[PDB]
Amino acid sequence: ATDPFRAAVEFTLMPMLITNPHLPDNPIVFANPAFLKLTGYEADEVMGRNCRFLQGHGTDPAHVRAIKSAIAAEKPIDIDIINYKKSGEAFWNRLHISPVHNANGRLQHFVSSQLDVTLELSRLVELEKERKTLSIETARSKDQLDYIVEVANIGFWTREFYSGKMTCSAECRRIYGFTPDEPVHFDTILDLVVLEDRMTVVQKAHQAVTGEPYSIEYRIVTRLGETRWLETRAKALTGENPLVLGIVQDVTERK
Amino acid sequence: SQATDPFRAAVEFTLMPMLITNPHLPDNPIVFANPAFLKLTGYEADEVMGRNCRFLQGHGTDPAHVRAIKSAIAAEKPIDIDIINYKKSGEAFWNRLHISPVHNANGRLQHFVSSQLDVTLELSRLVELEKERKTLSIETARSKDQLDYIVEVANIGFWTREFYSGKMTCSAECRRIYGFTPDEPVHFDTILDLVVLEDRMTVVQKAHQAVTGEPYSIEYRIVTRLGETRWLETRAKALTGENPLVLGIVQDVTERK
Ligand SMILES: Cc1cc2nc3c(=O)[nH]c(=O)nc-3n(C[C@H](O)[C@H](O)[C@H](O)COP(=O)(O)O)c2cc1C
Ligand SMILES: Cc1cc2nc3c(=O)[nH]c(=O)nc-3n(C[C@H](O)[C@H](O)[C@H](O)COP(=O)(O)O)c2cc1C
Repeated sequence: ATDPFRAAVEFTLMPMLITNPHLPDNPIVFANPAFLKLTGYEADEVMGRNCRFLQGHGTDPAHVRAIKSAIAAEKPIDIDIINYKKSGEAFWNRLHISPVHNANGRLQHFVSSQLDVTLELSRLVELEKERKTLSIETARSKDQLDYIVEVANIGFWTREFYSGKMTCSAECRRIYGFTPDEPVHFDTILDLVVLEDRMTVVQKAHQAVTGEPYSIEYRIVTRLGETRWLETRAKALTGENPLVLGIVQDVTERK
Repeated sequence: SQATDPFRAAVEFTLMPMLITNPHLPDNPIVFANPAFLKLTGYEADEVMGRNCRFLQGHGTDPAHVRAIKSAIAAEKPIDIDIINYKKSGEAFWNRLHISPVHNANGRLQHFVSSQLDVTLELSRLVELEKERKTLSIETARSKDQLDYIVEVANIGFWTREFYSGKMTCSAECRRIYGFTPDEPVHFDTILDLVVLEDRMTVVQKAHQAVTGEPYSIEYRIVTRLGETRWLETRAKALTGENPLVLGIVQDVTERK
C-alpha cells in the first residue's frame, strides 16, 4: 500500500542521498533522517544543493576527481573520502554513488550511501601504531634489564604474586641448582629450602603483597647436595597482578 | 512505464544489508533481501526468501536480545539492538540491527523493514585491541620498575647514551663514580671533560665505534672536579636500530690498583 521501499529508505540506519542529474548542478532531491543525523543538517539545509558541501580542507582532490569522472561516465563508484559535519567535524565517508537508468538506458537519478568509517580508517590504525610503539619500548626496556643482569652478574628473579610463576637470571639459576632454561616456580625454590627454613620463607613470601621491601636469610641444599646460605632482598610492584622482584646472593663463603 | 522508482534502486544499490518482511504471511517471512545482505551473509536470494530472519541466530546469541526483538515486533514498535548473528559460513558477527514497522494512512501494519550493520570492529576488534594496549602499557611500566630496582639495590653504575645525540642518563652510582651532582645533566662531554688527556682519544674512538652493536671494554683514568684520580673500567654495548642506544656499566677499579 504505502511503498515498502520508500519506508525502507526512511527507517534505515544508512545515510542516503538521491540527486537529479537533469536539474542544474545535480542537486539533492532526497536525504533520509540517518543522513541528517550523521551530518547535523536539517532537510532544508541540504535539498537543492550539490553534495559537494560535505568536502573541506582535508578532502583529497584525487578523490573528488574520481567521483567527477565516474558521474560523467555514468558509472558506479566506491570511494573512502574525508568529509565534514555541520559542526566542522571531519569523518571518513565510505561513499558509494550509483547511477539510476530506465529500461531504455536513460539516466534518471543518482543514489548514494554514506557510511562513517572513521573507526576503521583512523582509530583502529592509530591504536595499531600506538601498540607497535609500546611493543618496541617493552623490547628495548627488556634488553636494558637483560644487559645489566648479565654484565653486572645479578641473581635477579621476578615472581607473579598469585600465580607463583617465576623468571630467573643466569646467576640466580647458578646460585640454586637450576638448568639454564628450566621453568621456575616458588615451588622449585621451596623444594630446595632447608626444612627448618621453609615456614619463614612461605611467611615472608605471603607478606610481599604489602609493597614494602624485605630481606630473607635462608639455607638451601641443591640438587647436588650442596648447602648454600642465601640472602635475598625483595619488593613487590603493587597493582592488578602484583610482581615481586628480588635479588639473591650466595653468602656461603662468609662461614 | 518509463519512471523507475528511485527508492527501489536506493535499496538495491546501497551498502547497507536490508530486509523487508510481510507480517500478514505465516511466521513474518522475508519478501525482499538486497544484494548487500546476501554479500554480508553469504546466502543466495532463494536461500533466504519466505524464511523468518531467525536463521541468523545461533549458540552465542543472547536470548534477552531475541526477547527484546519479539516484544518490540509484537508492540509494533521500532527497535535498535546489538546482537550476535551468524554468516552462512558459520562466522559469528555483531549485528547492529534496526527493525521498523511500516503502517499505512489508517495506521494498519503492512510490512517490517530492517538494516543489518556489521559492527564487529567496534564491539569485538576495538575492545580486544584496547585490552591488549593496556596490557603492554602496564608491561612497559613494570619493565622500567625492574631496571630502576636493580640499579638502586645492586649498586650499579649504569648509563645509557643516545648514539647520535650524546644524551646520557646516569645512575646515582655512576654519578658518584665521577664527580657528579645527583640531578645535573650529563652528556658524553661531561664525562670527557674529566678523562685524563692521555686517555681522551682511546675513549672517543671506542665511543664512535659503538654503533656496530659489538660489545666493548674500556679502562681509563679520570681526575674528578675535586682533584681525585680514579681508575675506571667500563663495559658497553649499543642496541642497534632506527635510533641506537649505548648501554654501559662503569666500575671504580682504583681500589684494586
Ligand atoms: C548521489 C550523489 C551523492 C554524493 N555524495 C557525496 C558525499 O557524501 N561526499 C562527497 O564528498 N561528494 C559526494 N558526491 C559528489 C559531489 O556531489 C560531486 O559530484 C563531486 O564533488 C565532484 O564534482 P565537482 O568537481 O564538480 O565538485 C555525491 C554525488 C552524487 C551524485
Ligand atoms: C524486518 C525484520 C528483520 C529482522 N532481522 C533480524 C536479524 O538480522 N537478526 C536476528 O537475529 N533477528 C532478526 N529479526 C528477528 C527475528 O525474525 C525474530 O522476530 C526474533 O528471533 C524473535 O522472534 P522468535 O522468538 O519467534 O524467534 C528480524 C525481524 C524482522 C521483522
